[PDB]
Amino acid sequence: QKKVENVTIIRDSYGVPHLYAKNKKDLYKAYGYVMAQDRLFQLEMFRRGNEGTVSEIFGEEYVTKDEQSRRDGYSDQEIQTMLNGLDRETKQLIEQFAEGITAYVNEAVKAPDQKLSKEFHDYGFLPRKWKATDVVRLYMVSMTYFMDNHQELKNAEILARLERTYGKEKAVKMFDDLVWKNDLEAPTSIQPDDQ
Amino acid sequence: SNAMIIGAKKSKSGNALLFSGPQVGFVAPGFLYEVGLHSPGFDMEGSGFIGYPFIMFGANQHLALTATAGYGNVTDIFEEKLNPANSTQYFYKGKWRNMEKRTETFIVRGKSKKIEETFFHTVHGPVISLDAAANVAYSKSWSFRGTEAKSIQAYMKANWAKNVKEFQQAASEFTMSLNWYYADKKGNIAYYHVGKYPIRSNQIDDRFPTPGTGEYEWKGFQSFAKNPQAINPKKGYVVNWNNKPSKYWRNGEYSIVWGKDNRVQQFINGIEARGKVDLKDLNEINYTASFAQLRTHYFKPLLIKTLEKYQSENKEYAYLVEQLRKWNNLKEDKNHDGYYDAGVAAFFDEWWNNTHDKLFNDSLGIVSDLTREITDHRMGATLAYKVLSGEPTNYQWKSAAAAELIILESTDEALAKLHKEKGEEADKWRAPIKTMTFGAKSLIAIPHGYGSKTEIIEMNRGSENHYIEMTPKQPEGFNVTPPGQIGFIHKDGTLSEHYEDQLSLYANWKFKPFLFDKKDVKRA
Ligand SMILES: [Ca+2]
Ligand SMILES: [Ca+2]
Repeated sequence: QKKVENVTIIRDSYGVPHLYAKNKKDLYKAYGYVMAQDRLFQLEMFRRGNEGTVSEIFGEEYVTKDEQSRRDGYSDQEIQTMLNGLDRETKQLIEQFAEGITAYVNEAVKAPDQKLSKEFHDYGFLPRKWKATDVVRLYMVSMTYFMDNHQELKNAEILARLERTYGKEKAVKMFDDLVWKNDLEAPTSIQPDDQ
Repeated sequence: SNAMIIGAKKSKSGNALLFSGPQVGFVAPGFLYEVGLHSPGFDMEGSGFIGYPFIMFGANQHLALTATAGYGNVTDIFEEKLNPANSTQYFYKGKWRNMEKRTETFIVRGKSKKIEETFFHTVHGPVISLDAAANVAYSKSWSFRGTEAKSIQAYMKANWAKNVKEFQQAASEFTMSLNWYYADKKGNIAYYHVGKYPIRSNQIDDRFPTPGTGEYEWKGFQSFAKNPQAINPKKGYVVNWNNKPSKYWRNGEYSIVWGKDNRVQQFINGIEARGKVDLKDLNEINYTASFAQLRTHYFKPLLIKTLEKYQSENKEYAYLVEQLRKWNNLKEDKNHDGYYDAGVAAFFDEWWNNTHDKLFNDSLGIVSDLTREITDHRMGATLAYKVLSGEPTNYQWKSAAAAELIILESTDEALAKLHKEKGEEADKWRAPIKTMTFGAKSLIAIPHGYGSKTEIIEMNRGSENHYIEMTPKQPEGFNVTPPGQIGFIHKDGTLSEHYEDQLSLYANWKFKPFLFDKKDVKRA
């Protein structure tokens, strides 16, 4: 147990932090702080993934990846506009979370040999401070992966390649078996009467 | 990712149950971050993806929650008609429009080099691909474009929710495609396929790109009331392994994940084989799913049926039938000897690979760079099943006679290779286990740490698991969040004691207690 500012942090025998705060503003700052204590290099690299700046650290192997991330991503100002559309309190809590990450960054650069993890030392760079927009970047880098695909383009290519070899009527039938409109026998999580 | 929620009537204790199993790969530091959050009127324990200011897998004082990827149709590609005289102009609503152009600078570590690229947008979204030969550019529209922060807010509201009404309100605000699952201390369960789903033109085939000229635009987003959802479904539970929400829900170009042969069958089989269930039962179902050879459900009966027709003349076929019938359909290593326990599983794997090749190589071989990922998909092989079982298909791939010849030739070839390399007894065929490590690079495709070299058996399993019972007093249960809580490595190489101290739990199907009451937290 330790009181970081006015939040009590109990680390259990697996190292999991349990945070006891008097209000949400303090809670969410502590949440960002403990996550940075535990995972700062990972947080830094996930942010660089979304910003398209991985190649600054890992070189030309990541240039095309950085280009994709920038092509499909958002500017800081666009993200700030998103944050400004949230409920006041919610935006403020995301800001507190970023302030907690930044609090650990500030502590770590004062004692880098003890508090900056080995990857920063070995790759020869330092963590930067965080803003609320960077927290949104951490959400986008991972969640968007599960939503984003170009299968429509693959489907168009399948049909075109089948048509030019087999003709249109056969290609259409084959495609309908490959990518169906609706398989009425596919197992479902609910029944229509449950809706 | 998999999930289950069990209502009061299907649970042995009469308390609602929840099981989480998000599949986000295996890395060190881990993709998840576990935490306990406690402020006035808000008490919550569980994990979320790294960097998220909210819990996704866990429970607050009132409710437990989890999620699986929805696979719903939230991305459309628009085929822009380009001006033959100016490739930065596209035709939209009667007029040539200019693309928005953006120059971006990338600093690259060698000294450092600076390289510039230009990116374009249309009214539909970023330009992702060119077909210059066709005077086309392809742009990408996300239904959630610009609403990612509203999705964060919705998840935070789900954390703060106390009942179905408040959780459903949060669900209605989430804009990206997920399944959400809920269980509460009053015994309720609920399921929501969340996301903002566009109202599309009825003039287009939604498996292919949409013309971008303006006649086929989205017309807003459907009401959340039209998203698939259920509170306390009559069956008394919900299971999911990224499968279809409900019978008439469609997902356009990505229907390949929602076919008659679907991996969620492992969870359905397990729940339907039992009466009332407890968390131990849910763990047994997770174990089965994690080690199942998924093609067995529909394809092992087909194989046996064919071999049985010819077992009088072929003694090898009679032996295979006996071994296949006694096999429990798993690739498991219960005695921890480094070999899968059932030798016939090695035969079955090679039989399947041969059968899939023979079914499609002569027709789809030329497009297999695009179609193999469909016809041999990790969630199921529906088309192959329909062809081999003689069920209706649009194209006549193979007659029943031709399908049976494939099954037999694939058997003969697989058995001949095993006889040549291993011997005639199935115990000699047992394959060495496949292992996995928690490495340095996640699904975001960039390195985030140094990984771990500790090998464990590969499992088709969540990257964490929670098992939660919503008792009257509080959420109770158990969980595991490998590899460990803390990713820090000291400058000198010293590893945190919590870098990989949950790997043994994970590998050995053991768990740590779910902590909620502060008196328990203090002694944990
Ligand atoms: Ca689409
Ligand atoms: Ca074994």
